Amino acid sequence: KPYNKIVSHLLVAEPEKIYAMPDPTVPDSDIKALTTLCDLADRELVVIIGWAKHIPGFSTLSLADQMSLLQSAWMEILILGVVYRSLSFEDELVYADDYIMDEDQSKLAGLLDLNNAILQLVKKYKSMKLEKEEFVTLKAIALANSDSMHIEDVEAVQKLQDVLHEALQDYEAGQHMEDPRRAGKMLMTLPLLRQTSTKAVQHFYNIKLEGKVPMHKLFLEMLEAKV
Amino acid sequence: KPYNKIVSHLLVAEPEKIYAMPDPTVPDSDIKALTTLCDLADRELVVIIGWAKHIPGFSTLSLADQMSLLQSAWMEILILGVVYRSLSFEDELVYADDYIMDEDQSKLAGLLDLNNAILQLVKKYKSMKLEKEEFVTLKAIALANSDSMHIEDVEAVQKLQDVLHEALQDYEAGQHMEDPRRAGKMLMTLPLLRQTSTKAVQHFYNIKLEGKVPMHKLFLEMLEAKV
Ligand SMILES: CC(C)(c1ccc(O)cc1)c1ccc(O)cc1
Ligand SMILES: CC(C)(c1ccc(O)cc1)c1ccc(O)cc1
Repeated sequence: KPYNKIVSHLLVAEPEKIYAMPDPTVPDSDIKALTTLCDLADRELVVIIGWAKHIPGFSTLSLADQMSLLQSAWMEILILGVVYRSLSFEDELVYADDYIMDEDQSKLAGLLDLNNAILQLVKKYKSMKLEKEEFVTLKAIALANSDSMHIEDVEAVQKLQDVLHEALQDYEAGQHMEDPRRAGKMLMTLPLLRQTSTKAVQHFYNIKLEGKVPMHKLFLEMLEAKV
Repeated sequence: KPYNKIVSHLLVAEPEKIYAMPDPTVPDSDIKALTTLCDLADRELVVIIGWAKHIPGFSTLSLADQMSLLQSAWMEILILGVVYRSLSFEDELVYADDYIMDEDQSKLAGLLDLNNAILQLVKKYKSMKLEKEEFVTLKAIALANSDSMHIEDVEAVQKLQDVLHEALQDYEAGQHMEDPRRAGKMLMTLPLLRQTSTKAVQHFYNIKLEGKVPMHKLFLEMLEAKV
């Protein structure tokens, strides 16, 4: 009852912080903000792919299934990260230590409604006192449970889901005896994450079509996935 | 260990079957199909409002909170119903006993992608052997967990969520000892339901804007909710 090994493992597999590095020579605009954010996402996607390899059983899936899970889950993983980084803040989203968006900035970027939904995720997790252990486990569950239409080995993916769910259940049983239903409460946060991700993918797909915001190869690869 | 009372109660509160009654004098078209479906939804929404009153604690919320939960959850409740009605069928959606859509009909109605996602929900629940007891409990959880941005009494809504989650957990502990993680598996089906609902609301909102498909008052009320 030092806690669950999978949880411990995900904690040490957690990537280091990444800076956004908005270009200080460029005038502030919606284009600058969206460019900065998509550039940051592209770099994060590299680290997310590397991170996934540490999840027990993930690297044993076919390359096609690994890619399918990542192409369905990437936005949820990105959003859960900004959510977690923002828990100790008030009405602000910490995309990076050097890129914190308040309401005015979100409006300027055309992201008021989307960032408000992300702040809704933040609000609920603040009330629940979301722990880092729970965050990393939920990121892994979101990956495994992402509902790609293209899975080859359905049973192996369900097995991965079960392994990660078990880890969450075991963690909560040991760490949160005061609330025997806390694991389920955690799982019940996933629908809002999925809802927000679905809308964010459509939003940025539309930005891609408009062609005014430069996007890098990996971000585009994820955005152009069939979902 | 005759099972959970809330589950038993939801089972007897289950509304009776409703027929679609497509107009046999009208030529088949996309407009006919969509008209028929939205008409059916309108009638179902009446029965769903009545049904919600049977859920322990729901009628004790403010009228505003009851409406907020229903306006966020209605599409999920409707979709979970067609999903459940379709479990014993193959690649067909049983909107009603007299309205069963196959792939060609979905294409004709402009609903291929949406109905395919609903069939994805069906596929997963068939594999899990979803029971009526679990269906009705999930409908109630979807209502309570619908993530409206407009809730007045956040704590009372979280209490309702907990009561219903407890019922699911208790049901599974008694009925499914072979799988100590089945309740969580059930909760993990909710993200796809939310994803599909989010897309369906947008789809039918766009049909509303186009103005070619007649819609009744209650369906419109739900569709025009701020979400
Ligand atoms: C994908 C997006 C550019 C992003 C970038 C980086 C990040 O850490 C999280 C999310 C994003 C999505 C939704 C949103 O409202 C703002 C930004
Ligand atoms: C809301 C909709 C008209 C409906 C009507 C009735 C129903 O039982 C379930 C869903 C609907 C949603 C999504 C969809 O693909 C088809 C029909």
